Amino acid sequence: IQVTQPSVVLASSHGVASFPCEYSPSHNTDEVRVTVLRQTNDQMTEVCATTFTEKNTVGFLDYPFCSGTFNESRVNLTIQGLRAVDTGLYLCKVELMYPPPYFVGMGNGTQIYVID
Ligand code: NA
Repeated sequence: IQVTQPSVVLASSHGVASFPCEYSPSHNTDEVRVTVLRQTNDQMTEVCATTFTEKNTVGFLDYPFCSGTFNESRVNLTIQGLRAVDTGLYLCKVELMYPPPYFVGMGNGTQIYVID
């Protein structure tokens, strides 16, 4: 599977950034685990993760600072609570959890600029 996302996003004055993560090939019947990772000058750290299905389309309910809805071939992500120090590259990881066989893909990352 191939994962794509926009190259850059400017966060709002309220520290909110939204962007889509798309994967392919896709079917409406897929079950997918989506993780958002952050990269700065070093390792990629996990920000939030959720699992979506055909029926379970509203994700990240257990993270106050991530939201996401699953619509066909893409997840529409929103990250909140951002501060200037949070400027960095935000990568989508998409795992196809059902049906088998398993696949995992990484997006190229969306650079999020946050100005205080
Ligand atoms: Na949330």
